[PDB]
Amino acid sequence: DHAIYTAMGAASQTLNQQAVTASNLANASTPGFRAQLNALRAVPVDGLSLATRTLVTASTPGADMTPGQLDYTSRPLDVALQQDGWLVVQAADGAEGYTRNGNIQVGPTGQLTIQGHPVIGEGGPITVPEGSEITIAADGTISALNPGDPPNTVAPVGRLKLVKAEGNEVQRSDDGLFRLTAEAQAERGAVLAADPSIRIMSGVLEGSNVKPVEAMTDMIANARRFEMQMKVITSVDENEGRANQLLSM
Amino acid sequence: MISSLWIAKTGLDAQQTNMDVIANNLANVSTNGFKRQRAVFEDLLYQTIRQP
Amino acid sequence: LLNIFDIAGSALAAQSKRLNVAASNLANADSVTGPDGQPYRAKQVVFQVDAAPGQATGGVKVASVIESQAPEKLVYEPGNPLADANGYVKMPNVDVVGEMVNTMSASRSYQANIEVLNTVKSMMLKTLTLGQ
Amino acid sequence: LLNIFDIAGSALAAQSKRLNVAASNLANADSVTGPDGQPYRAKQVVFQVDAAPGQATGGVKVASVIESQAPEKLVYEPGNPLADANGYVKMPNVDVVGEMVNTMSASRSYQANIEVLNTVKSMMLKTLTLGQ
Repeated sequence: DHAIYTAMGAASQTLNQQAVTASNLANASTPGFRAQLNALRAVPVDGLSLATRTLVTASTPGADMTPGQLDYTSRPLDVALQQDGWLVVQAADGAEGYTRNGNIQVGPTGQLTIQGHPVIGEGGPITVPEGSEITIAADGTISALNPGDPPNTVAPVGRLKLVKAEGNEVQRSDDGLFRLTAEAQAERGAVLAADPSIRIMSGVLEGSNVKPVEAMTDMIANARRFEMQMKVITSVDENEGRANQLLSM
Repeated sequence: MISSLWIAKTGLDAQQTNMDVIANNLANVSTNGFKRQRAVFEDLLYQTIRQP
Repeated sequence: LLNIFDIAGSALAAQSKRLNVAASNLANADSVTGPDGQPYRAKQVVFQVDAAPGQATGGVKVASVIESQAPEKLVYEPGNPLADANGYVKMPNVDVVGEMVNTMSASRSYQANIEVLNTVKSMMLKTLTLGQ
Repeated sequence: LLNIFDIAGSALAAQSKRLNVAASNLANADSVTGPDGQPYRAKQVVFQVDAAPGQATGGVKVASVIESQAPEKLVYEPGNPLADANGYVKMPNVDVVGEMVNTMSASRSYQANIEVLNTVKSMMLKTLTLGQ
């Protein structure tokens, strides 16, 4: 009788996994988006005798840290990070989240902000001179020329701090901004060092790394799994009903 | 509406808006001083269900 | 009321209330707002064993229909009212598969209890003719 | 428990446990990991003829749910943890068509035993009115 619930579990969890892929898939063409891979966990129901039931909860181990793909936008202050690298950005609540979204913008007040909640590098939120004409170098140095001043006045004005942290030591944090797993903090501390070995390529954006083939195969498999569970549910229900005739007479 | 339908709806909406931006750019060739528009999207919030 | 009649009737009433809650959730999925303006909060019933004084068994009670504090899945429509800063409608968290299965299981439990009642009614009526 | 009732009820329980194992298998196909982190090994039940003393027949017992020791088909994903040297995930060995037919066959056996019970119960009740 309770087998029905196991089946329901799978079905319910299948939809959840679908949901993940949907959000995983709709975010194609979102700059720097790191696709969230999904998995299914068996959950045994260990009990008094004859351990037969296992449930099928859904889970998301992390994000696919395969670097997205580049788009040469020729915009002087769009940034592409190398593999396993992150830009540090102050979060809304106040903390150093990490992103691969390189669409840096300058406000009217000379404040460097990947979409608001601005960027952090070598100090606080990096602030440039008002008359920007900004350029960003290969290792992060940010130089500014006021547009109507001789081009031999391009003195640097900041350093865009970069971070190396990859895969299993970084987790998503209910924003687009990643953080450390709270286990890679009895490690490299709550704040990280610049790692002067991460390169920057200007004039290029990075798009999402959502593999469409894994999405399509995942969706096919999810639909089939759901409808197999539906057949099991039908069988269990109709068995129970066509069994309840025992108590009569 | 289960969550999957609405999320895919939003994805299709963003694709439509991107196509609108592209068509606006691309029809406005031979428009003096026209600056091309690049549409940039963003993920919505993540709703955690079971903490790791 | 008899004893076993009370037990089975309690089961029947509890299962009917469980089915009512399941139907309300199943029909109010995709319900933007309530009367005052508030997410439709999905409902569940609390089952407790009845017959509190004595024998620790007998009947089922459906005290205190409760409300599930599951994270209330959000959607983005910042033209709708009801949307906070970072416009987010609240859009109930009803699991449709869960409520369909709840409806089917409630119907089956209902049948088992009805058919218990028929059997017991037969046993009593045949007990009246004890001897004579 | 009356003897033939014991036989058919044991059959009901055994078929139900077989169906529950089959449902778990069918649901946990494509399950990367267990709780501690190990493959989900597909499960099977073992049927034995019950009533060890006497008549060498009568009833079915489903003691010792076992683990099907097939070689646990592998996939290559050397970015996932849980992947060994020569990165390979363990990926349950569940044959879905076999499990679907198992569910169908278990349901049919359940039908048969339920309806055997009904026949026998009617026979006993009509035996009670022997003479009077």
